Amino acid sequence: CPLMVKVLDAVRGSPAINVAVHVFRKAADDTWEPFASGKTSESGELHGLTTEEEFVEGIYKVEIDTKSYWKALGISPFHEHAEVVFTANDSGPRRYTIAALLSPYSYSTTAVVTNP
Amino acid sequence: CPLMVKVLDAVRGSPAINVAVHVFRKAADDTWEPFASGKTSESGELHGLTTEEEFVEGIYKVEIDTKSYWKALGISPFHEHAEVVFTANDSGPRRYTIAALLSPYSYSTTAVVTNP
Amino acid sequence: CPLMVKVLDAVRGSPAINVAVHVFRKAADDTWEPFASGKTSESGELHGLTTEEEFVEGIYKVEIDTKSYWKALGISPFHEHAEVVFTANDSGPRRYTIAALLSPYSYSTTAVVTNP
Amino acid sequence: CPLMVKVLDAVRGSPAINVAVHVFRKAADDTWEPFASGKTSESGELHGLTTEEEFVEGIYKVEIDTKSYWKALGISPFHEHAEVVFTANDSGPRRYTIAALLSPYSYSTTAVVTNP
Ligand SMILES: COc1cc(C(=O)c2cc(C)cc(C)c2)cc([N+](=O)O)c1O
Ligand SMILES: COc1cc(C(=O)c2cc(C)cc(C)c2)cc([N+](=O)O)c1O
Repeated sequence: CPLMVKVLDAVRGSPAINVAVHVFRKAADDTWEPFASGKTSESGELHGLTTEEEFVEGIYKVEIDTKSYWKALGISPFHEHAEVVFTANDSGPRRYTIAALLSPYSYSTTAVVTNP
Repeated sequence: CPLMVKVLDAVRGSPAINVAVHVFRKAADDTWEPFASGKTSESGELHGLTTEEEFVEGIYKVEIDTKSYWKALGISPFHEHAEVVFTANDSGPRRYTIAALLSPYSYSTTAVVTNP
Repeated sequence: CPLMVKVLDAVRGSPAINVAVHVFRKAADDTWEPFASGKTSESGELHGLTTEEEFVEGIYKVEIDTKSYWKALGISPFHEHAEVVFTANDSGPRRYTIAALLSPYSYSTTAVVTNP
Repeated sequence: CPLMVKVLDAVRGSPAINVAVHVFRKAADDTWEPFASGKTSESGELHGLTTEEEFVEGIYKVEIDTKSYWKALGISPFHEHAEVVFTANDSGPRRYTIAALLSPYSYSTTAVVTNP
C-alpha cells in the first residue's frame, strides 16, 4: 500500500514475473537492514511489502534480483542486480511506486509518487 | 481493453495527467488514418480507446502530445510529440499496453503484451 | 557535425551497428520531405548527415529503422521504427546529438543540444 | 580507458557536468572496498578512473552521485544515487562504458562492453 514495486521486461514485452525484490532500510550505523521482500506477481507487481505504520521516513534500498530473472529465461545478463535507493519523506499523504524496466545490459527506473 | 496507453512523468515523479493521445492506423495508401484518441486520466492511463472488434491486425501509430503536456507544466520541452509505431499481430489472445516515461529532452517507451 | 545520431543495443551491450536512419523535414505544405539519411558505423554513430548550411530551422523527424536492425539479427521486434520529432535551430544554430537505446519491445531516446 | 562513465541530463538535454562517481570492488570478505573515484567533465564523461593493471576481475559497483548533482542545480530529486553493479573481466579484460541518463525522479543506465 505505501510502497509498491513493478518490474517490466523490455526483451519479451511482458511483466517481469517471479522477480525477487528485497527492501532494506538504512540503519543508524549506515548499514542496510532487511525491511521487506517478495517476488513479483504475474502482473510484474509486488504489493503488500509494508504498511503505513511500518514505513517511516528514512533511506530505503530496493534491490531487484535481475541476474536471476534473466538466467531463468536463458538470457545472458550484465548486472548483478538493480538497486534503487531513495529517501521517504512525509510531505503529506503519499504512495510510492518504484517501477523498473529491464534489459540484459540496461535498466530504467522511475518513482511514481501520488497522494491517495 | 485490447489497447491501453500509460504515461508517466520523470521530472515530477507522477502520472502524466491530461496528456492528449492520438492513435492512427496505417491505410492501404500508406497514410495514417485517425483510429482512436483521448486524454490520460489522473492515473496516467487511457482506457477505452478501442474494442476487440475494431482492433484488427495492422500498423498503428500512437502519438503522445508531450509538448503540450510540458508547456502546461511550465517546462521547456524538446520534442514535438512522441510517436510509437508498431504492428498488431493476432498471435492468440493479446492485450497491448503502450507505456511512456517522459522527460523534457528524453522519453522511453515499452510494450507490455499479455494474454488475458 | 550539426546533427549526429547514436544507437546502442541494450541486449548485447554494444553499439547498434548498421542501423539505417532517415531524416525528414516538414515542408511548407506540412508534408515530410526527405532531408538526409545514413547508417550507423561500427561505433553506433552516424556522422555527416548534413551541413551547417543545409541544416536550417525547421521541424525534423529522425526515423531510426529499428525493425530492420532487429530482423537482420534474427529477432522479431515490436516497433516498426523509433521516430524523434523536434524543432531545430529556432534560436539560431545548435548541434544536436540524438541517441537511442534499443531493446526488442522498448526504446529510449535522448537529445543533447549544444551551442557551438 | 578500461572503465569510463558518461552522464547525461534529460531535463536540460546536456551532458551532466561535475557529477561525482565512486567505484567500489567487492573484497574477499564481501565488503565493498573503495576502488576509484572522479567526476564528469564538461562533456559528461569521466575517463582515467583506472588502469588495465588495476582493473582486475571482480564485482564492481559504480555509484553515481545523482542527488548531489541535482541539489547543486537547486533541485530536490528522488534518488540518493544511481548504482550500477556488475562482474567485470570474468572472461578476460574488457572495456566498459557505463552511461546514465538522469531526471529528478528517474534514471536509466546502460553498459557498452567491448573487447579491445
Ligand atoms: C505506475 O504504473 C506503471 C509505471 C510504469 C513506469 O513507471 C515505467 C517505467 C519505466 C522505467 C519506463 C516506462 C516506459 C514506464 C509502467 C507501467 N506499465 O503497466 O508499463 C505502469 O503500470
Ligand atoms: C553520446 O555517447 C553516448 C550516449 C549515450 C546516451 O545518450 C544514452 C541514451 C539513452 C537513451 C540512455 C542512456 C543511459 C544513455 C549512451 C552511450 N553509451 O555508451 O551507453 C554513449 O556512448
